[PDB]
Amino acid sequence: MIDVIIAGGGPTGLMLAGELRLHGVRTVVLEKEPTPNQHSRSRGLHARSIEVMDQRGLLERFLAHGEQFRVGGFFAGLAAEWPADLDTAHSYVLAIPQVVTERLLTEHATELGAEIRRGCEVAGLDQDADGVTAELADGTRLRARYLVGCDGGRSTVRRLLGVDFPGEPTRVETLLADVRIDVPVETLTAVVAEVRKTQLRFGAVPAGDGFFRLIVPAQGLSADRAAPTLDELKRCLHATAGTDFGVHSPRWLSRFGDATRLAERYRTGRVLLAGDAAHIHPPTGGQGLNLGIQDAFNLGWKLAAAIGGWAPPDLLDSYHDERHPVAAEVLDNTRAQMTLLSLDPGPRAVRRLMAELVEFPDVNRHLIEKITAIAVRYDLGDGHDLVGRRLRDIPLTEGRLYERMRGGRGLLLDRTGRLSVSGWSDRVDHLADPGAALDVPAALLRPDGHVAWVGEDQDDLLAHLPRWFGAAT
Amino acid sequence: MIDVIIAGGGPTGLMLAGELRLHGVRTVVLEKEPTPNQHSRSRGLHARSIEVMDQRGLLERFLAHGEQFRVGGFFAGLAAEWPADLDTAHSYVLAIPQVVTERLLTEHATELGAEIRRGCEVAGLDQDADGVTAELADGTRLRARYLVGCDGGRSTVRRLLGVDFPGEPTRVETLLADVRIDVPVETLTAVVAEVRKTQLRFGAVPAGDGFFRLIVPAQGLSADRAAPTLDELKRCLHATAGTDFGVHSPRWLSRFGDATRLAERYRTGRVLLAGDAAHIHPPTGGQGLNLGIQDAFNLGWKLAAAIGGWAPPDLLDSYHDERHPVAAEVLDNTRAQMTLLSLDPGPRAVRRLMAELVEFPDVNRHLIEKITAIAVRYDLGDGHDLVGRRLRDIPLTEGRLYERMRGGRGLLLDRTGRLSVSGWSDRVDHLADPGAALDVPAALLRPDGHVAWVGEDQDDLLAHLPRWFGAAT
Ligand SMILES: Cc1cc2nc3c(=O)[nH]c(=O)nc-3n(C[C@H](O)[C@H](O)[C@H](O)COP(=O)(O)OP(=O)(O)OC[C@H]3O[C@@H](n4cnc5c(N)ncnc54)[C@H](O)[C@@H]3O)c2cc1C
Ligand SMILES: Cc1cc2nc3c(=O)[nH]c(=O)nc-3n(C[C@H](O)[C@H](O)[C@H](O)COP(=O)(O)OP(=O)(O)OC[C@H]3O[C@@H](n4cnc5c(N)ncnc54)[C@H](O)[C@@H]3O)c2cc1C
Repeated sequence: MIDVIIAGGGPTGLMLAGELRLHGVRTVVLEKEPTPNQHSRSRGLHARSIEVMDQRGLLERFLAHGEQFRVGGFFAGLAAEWPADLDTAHSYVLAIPQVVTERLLTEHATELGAEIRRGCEVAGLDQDADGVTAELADGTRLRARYLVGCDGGRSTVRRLLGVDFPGEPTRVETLLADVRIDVPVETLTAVVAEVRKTQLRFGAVPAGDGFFRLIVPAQGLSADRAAPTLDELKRCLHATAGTDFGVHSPRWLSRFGDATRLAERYRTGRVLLAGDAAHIHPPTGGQGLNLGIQDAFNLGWKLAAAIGGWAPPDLLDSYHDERHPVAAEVLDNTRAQMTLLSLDPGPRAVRRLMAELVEFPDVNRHLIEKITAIAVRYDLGDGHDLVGRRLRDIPLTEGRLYERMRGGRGLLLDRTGRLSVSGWSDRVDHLADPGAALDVPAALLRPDGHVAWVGEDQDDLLAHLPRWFGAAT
Repeated sequence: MIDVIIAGGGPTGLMLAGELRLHGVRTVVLEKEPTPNQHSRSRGLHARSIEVMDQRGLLERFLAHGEQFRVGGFFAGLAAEWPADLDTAHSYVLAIPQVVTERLLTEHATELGAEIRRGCEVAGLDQDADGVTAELADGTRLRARYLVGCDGGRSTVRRLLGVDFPGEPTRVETLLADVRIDVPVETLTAVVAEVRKTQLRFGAVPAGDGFFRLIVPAQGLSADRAAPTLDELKRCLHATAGTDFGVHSPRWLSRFGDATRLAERYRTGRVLLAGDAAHIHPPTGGQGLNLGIQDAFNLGWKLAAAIGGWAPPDLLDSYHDERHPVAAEVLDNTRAQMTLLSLDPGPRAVRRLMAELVEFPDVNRHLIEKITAIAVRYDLGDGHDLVGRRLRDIPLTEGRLYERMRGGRGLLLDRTGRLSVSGWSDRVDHLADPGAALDVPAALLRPDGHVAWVGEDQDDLLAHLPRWFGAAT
């Protein structure tokens, strides 16, 4: 029997499949497209996603297919330096195309035994007290204990669940185009720099093969929401840059809005939502793909705990309680960024003020920590500021903390030489290392790296173990 | 013969008259209203204006008619603490009604020998190579060497000069009302706090005599721009608070827009502009009256230098070069503040972000230093960061720096015990005090307190003296 069906083989579903396969969960990914999408939206990973890959041993292969960058401008394009005091051991951006990211995640989920089934489109679902049935577009049916809708921003699973998707509608539309041009690159760059003095939703990135990635504001809103024709691209280029640069031969044309919507419930019985299926927003700051990977990273071990039969009764609901607010804040900061990109005189004045403010180090650090998600703090109810946050990588006596996390289990980092997780040993590893560069006596880490407890008393630790690791065995 | 005619007896003109009378300038103020306006717009003075009064010995009488406050919320109503590290010796707000401020400034200009003429409205002007003629509404004429339009935001002088007044038109209108209500004050306060959770352009301040100062957003824009009727006040109260509180018996009704305009030239021959005559903007931050007082403080000694015949040929034009950019930045930060008061979802998201940012001390200090004008730096062409800024009050061996400035002349603060201003002694005082709490060897201060030179070489000081104090005598 299949334990979990994943609808959608994007980065969220692929990352989710990897996290489930770490614990033996029989996992089938139903991906509707017959062949992988060759068009990249995302252009890299932010610090928290980079850490997550390192916690799972995948950073080396990601670094081998990407380039590290330490540049500014990630909050509404506000030029700045990279914050020199970012509280991460992975303080950089990893430039890597989403097609490459999906490739690496596909290969890792496969080698762990996840079953990827392409050309399989979920069309219906029927759940009861024991499992979920997925109905494919060809009439075939698949049965599992749980189904997770990782099927993108226009999620079939979300619609079939009737989950409300409230937020702000699209009011600003932008065009996307991979095209060839009739001007030299230096001519394109000169015009772009002139337009970007006021209109920052205009840009051009070469693809290296003679094609150019163009971003250009749309004119009004479209009724069809369909892909723009080449003619529409030329009209918007003329309106924004005064010329269409002789664009021709598009190999990709697209239109995206700035709508911000959030699923009201991440869980409906035995069906859950993750990634763009649970939340949509503009790509300001490059947060969507990171937000989806970290949804799967939060959900994986919890869902595996359910399949394993040791999950506490509130564990699975903690996926919603923790990730729904994180997405709500992402949506809010993209609405703020979009306003800072507005041409209206009011927002322009606020933008100039933000330019003054980001010159202060604690502002620049605060904005980047927001964009890169390294400052996310779940409300776990404890007074300690570290509890609820992810623990950064730290040097041990030999090696580093993240090298001990590749199994996806719990981890008690103990410097007292006195604590014990006896009774939860199959679920929580005991890292007794007084030489660990951490200024707490001990820290209990969930399998997602988030701190669940800090202290030095054994009896205090024993009372905090059952919430995230169930009953002692 | 009259040296200077001042059109308008508001705080700008009254402050200007005081600065001119310090140097014997025969000064006539032509104020159109027969009796002083008893309605206050401003509710106090910010730090730079407070310092300016202390430099002229007027702070004691201002403090005796006002109350000192150290509270937050001066930038777009963003709640915060008063910055604990504000770089002023006068780190507070002086709560004092504008009617009281105008009263104190009227009495001080009079006791210095300025001639205030009420019921005198400037209707025309005619200038030539030798002077200016003011034509009053009753056909009488007055002749002087210079005329300064300090006649408010709808300046007659500005219009007659044909000076362009570019900027942003009014797009947001707000109502003002001194009225009585039919509800207890605690009922008014409860409703106000509920509305101010989203609409921050709504407020109520008691007047102490049973009347209440109401601020309420208007509905759209008015064609007449005339004063709102009581009916219009009730409609806007219902729309914004759901009730009109039983408002009745208005003793003041007003409407103001958010237009931001700036005179293209502060000087036209022998006619200059100052205060609201040179710039209009919303009252966000309470900056207008301070901006006007500091216009007069910049212009006074320069205009007196012209009348005295020792002004360098570029001195009078430096009034525009220094004050026009200062006003432009005030206008810009009020457009930013208005956006932060917008109800639209975009600006609301940016406001929440600003609320996060102002918790950082250097942000809170930066915004308040902007509002209170203590960080204004004129571009005097020198590399030293202090040059162009006003020097804060500092302790001397005995007393403080500002006590030596009441004559409105130049001041060389010398700690080397070696420098000399011989040749400019009638215009620049020599404060030789090695015990002065200032970490420069010496600083040359203009009569407005702004630093013109810093160093220790006598020959370097002699080359900088003529620019602001003319030829040696
Ligand atoms: C222009 C642009 C630029 C962006 N730039 C960045 C960036 O720089 N950084 C960043 O982090 N993010 C960025 N994003 C966002 C990022 O691309 C998305 O958030 C990311 O793809 C989300 O992954 P996902 O797996 O949730 O969903 P998706 O990638 O949408 O994939 C879901 C999968 O479900 C499949 N599917 C759909 N329906 C069904 C069905 N019924 N049955 C089975 N399978 C189905 C789809 O074929 C697809 O493969 C950008 C987005 C855009 C539009
Ligand atoms: C609601 C509101 C709240 C405000 N709150 C604050 C605040 O908290 N802090 C702050 O600093 N500022 C505030 N301001 C702004 C401040 O009130 C003005 O900037 C200030 O009055 C400017 O002074 P002024 O002397 O230039 O001009 P004004 O005060 O306008 O006075 C000019 C004078 O010229 C006279 N006059 C006009 N035409 C003629 C003519 N033809 N001949 C002769 N005389 C003439 C007028 O009668 C008047 O007395 C506020 C403004 C408003 C509307």
